[PDB]
Amino acid sequence: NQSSLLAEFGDPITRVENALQALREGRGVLLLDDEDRENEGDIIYAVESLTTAQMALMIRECSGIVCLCLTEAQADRLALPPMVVAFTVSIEAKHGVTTGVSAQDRVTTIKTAANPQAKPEDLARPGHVFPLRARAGGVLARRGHTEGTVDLMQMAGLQPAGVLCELTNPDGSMAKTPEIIEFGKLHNMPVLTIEDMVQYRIQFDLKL
Amino acid sequence: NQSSLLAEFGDPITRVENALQALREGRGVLLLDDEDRENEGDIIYAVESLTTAQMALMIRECSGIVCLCLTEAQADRLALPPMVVAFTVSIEAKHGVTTGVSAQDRVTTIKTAANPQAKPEDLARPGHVFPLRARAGGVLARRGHTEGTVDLMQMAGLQPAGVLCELTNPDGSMAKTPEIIEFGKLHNMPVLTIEDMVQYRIQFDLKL
Ligand SMILES: CC(=O)[C@@](O)(COP(=O)(O)O)C(O)O
Ligand SMILES: CC(=O)[C@@](O)(COP(=O)(O)O)C(O)O
Ligand SMILES: [Mn+2]
Ligand SMILES: [Mn+2]
Repeated sequence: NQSSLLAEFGDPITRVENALQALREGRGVLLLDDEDRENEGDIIYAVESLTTAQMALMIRECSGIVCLCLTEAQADRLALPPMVVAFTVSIEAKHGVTTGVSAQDRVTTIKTAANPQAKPEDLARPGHVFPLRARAGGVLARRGHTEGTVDLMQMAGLQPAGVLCELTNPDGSMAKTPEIIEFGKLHNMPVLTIEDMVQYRIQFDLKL
Repeated sequence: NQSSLLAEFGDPITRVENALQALREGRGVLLLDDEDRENEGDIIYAVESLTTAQMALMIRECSGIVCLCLTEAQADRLALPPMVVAFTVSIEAKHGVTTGVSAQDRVTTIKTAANPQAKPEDLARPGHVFPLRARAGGVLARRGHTEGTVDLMQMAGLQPAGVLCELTNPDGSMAKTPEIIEFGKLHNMPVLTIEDMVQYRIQFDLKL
C-alpha cells in the first residue's frame, strides 16, 4: 500500500520534517495528494531559492504547466482575478524576459510576482506562468497541491510563495506513487502526502 | 545563415510541400517564425491524426504549454472568449478525462474542442489545454505559429485545427535553428519558416 511504499521516507512526521528541511536547504520536494483525489505527485520548490536549473527540471520532467502558488493577499496585491467566473489569468514579467517560455523567463516572472513589494504593472497578462490562489487555512481547508505548497513554505519559515507542476512519465501518463518514489531517490527530493501535512499541522496546533 | 542551414530541407517551396505531405501522412512538422520575432521553433500536429504518443513527445520535448490552434468560427462555436480583455480561457473535456494533464486527457480535450459538431457544454473551463484564435488571413495577416498551424492544415486539405508547443532544450533554453534542425532529423519532421509559407501562399494565389 502507499503507507508501506512511503515508510522508507520515514513515518508521517519525519516525511514532513525532511521535506521542510529540503526547502530550507533550497531543494525541491515531491507532494502526493489523496489517492481518491488526483493521486498525482507534484515537484514543489520555494520561489526564494528558485533557479533556472530547477525550472528546467520541472519543465523537462512535469506537465510544463508550472503554477505559482500565492497567498490571497499577494494575488490581490498583483490585481489577479480568477481566470473564469483556482487558476488566475496567466502572467509574464513586463521587463527582463523575451517570449516568456524559457526556464529563465518563467523564474523572472515568478520572482517578479512573488516579490512582497510587487505592483500589478510589474506583470503583463496573458503569459506562460499560471498563478494559483491558496485557500485560507491551507491543507486544513483544501487538500490540494496549491495549499500544500504555501503550507510547506510557511512551516519551513520561508516566503509564502512556491512553484508546483505535476510529475509526468515519459509516455505522457501521470506519475503514480512508485514512479514518484524512484524520481525522489534519483533527484534527492523528500516525498510526503497532504495527509502527512494535515496530521502534522493538527498535532502541532500549527495555525499559519 | 538560417537559409543556408535550412537549404538541406530544400528550397522554400519544397520545405512547404514536404511539411504539408508530413501532415497528410499524420506526422508532425517544425515551424520557425521570424528571427526578429520570437526566433522559436514549434512542433505542429494535425488534430485529426493526433495520438497520445505525439502529445507525450510534445510535453517531454516542448514548454508543456500545448496550445490548440482553432479558427475564429470554431472558437465562437465553443463560446471561447479571450482570457484577458490570443490565449482564450483554458479548457478541459467535461467527459472522458480525470485530472486533464495526462497526454491522453489533453488529446481527448483537443478532439472534443476541434469537433466541427462541438457545443460549449462539451468543454469545462478552466483547464490544461490552451486554445488560440487564428487571425483571418493566417500568415498573410499575422506571422505567428498560431496562423502557420491553421494555414498548414488548410493547405494540406485537413480539418483547420492543429496543436503547437515551443521546442525547449533540456537546460530550459528555447531551441534555436540548429537544435530544431537536429530534432527534425532525429524525429523525421520536416522544418520550414513562416517566410516559406507566406511566399508559398502569395506565389500560388492561395486564399483559404
Ligand atoms: C496543477 C495542479 O496540481 C492541479 O493539481 C492544480 O493544483 P491543485 O492540486 O488542484 O491545488 C491540476 O490538477 O490542475
Ligand atoms: C505558444 C506560442 O507559440 C506563442 O508563440 C504563441 O503563439 P504565437 O506564435 O504568438 O502565435 C507563445 O509565444 O506564447
Ligand atoms: Mn494537483
Ligand atoms: Mn510562437
